[PDB]
Amino acid sequence: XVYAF
Amino acid sequence: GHSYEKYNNWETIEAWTKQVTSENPDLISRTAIGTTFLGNNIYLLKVGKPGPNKPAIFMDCGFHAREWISHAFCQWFVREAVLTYGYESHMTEFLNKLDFYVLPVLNIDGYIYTWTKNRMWRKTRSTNAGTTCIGTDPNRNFDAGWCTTGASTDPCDETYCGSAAESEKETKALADFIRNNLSSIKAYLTIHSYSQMILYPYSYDYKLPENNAELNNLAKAAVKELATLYGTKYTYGPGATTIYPAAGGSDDWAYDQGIKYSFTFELRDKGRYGFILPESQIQATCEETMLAIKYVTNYVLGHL
Ligand SMILES: [Zn+2]
Repeated sequence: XVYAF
Repeated sequence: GHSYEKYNNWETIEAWTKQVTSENPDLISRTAIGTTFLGNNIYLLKVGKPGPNKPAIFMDCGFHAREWISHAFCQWFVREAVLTYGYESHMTEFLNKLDFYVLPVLNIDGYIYTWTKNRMWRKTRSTNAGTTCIGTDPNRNFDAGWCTTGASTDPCDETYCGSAAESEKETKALADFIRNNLSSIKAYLTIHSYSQMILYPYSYDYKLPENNAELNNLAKAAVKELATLYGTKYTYGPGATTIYPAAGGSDDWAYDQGIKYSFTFELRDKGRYGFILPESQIQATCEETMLAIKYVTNYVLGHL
């Protein structure tokens, strides 16, 4: 959920 | 009031944990495993027909505050357990033979914050020495290749790994509970969004787990069952090569403790709505997710 992966 | 078809705030979820336990004392008991930085109770629901010396499957949701469909699913799973027990044979067998430890919201402080201030908050809400920047990424805070890759040493980043492994009360509480129940917990399942994936170790390094073949076939089977409902397509594999390197994750840590079946689930969608998944999709998302969860549970059950 890391932006933007 | 509470709805399984809507996103509920913390006050509502907390009251829910008490109510659903109270309504189903035969199937559910509640404790807390610790408190958060802001003193909220990290509830844990033990779902199952009580019995001596039962194996367990552990599931948490809400590591990351903004991933609301995560929190929703743990709530959905518990409703389904109590609804279908005695009426659907697999769930009846499941609750009869093992316990589910369901931790509906790990990162309560952050979750409250997405409701009150910042919908895109991810981290905890703990303070940091030397800066005004707030919070640690709880999924970079576990003692597994801690802060070596895929994380930041900067408190102002959303992948901040913390001042030390288990520096966060919430992650320490979760780690403490799993060690204190290691001999009964047979599977660890942590629910996130989004990306539609079922991942397993490792994330902190490119190395593969010794039962790599086993975990890949199980996730593969699980992804297949999940699709049977609506054709939703999930990918799968080792965290590091499947989505990206990320040290300090709870799934890797749990596995290195000896829990052989460890998975991170990234739910819907694939970016159209991202973290702000419309409430109309809650039901279908949870239903298909139930199938993957139940398939893994069955598998664990026949491999004790
Ligand atoms: Zn996440």
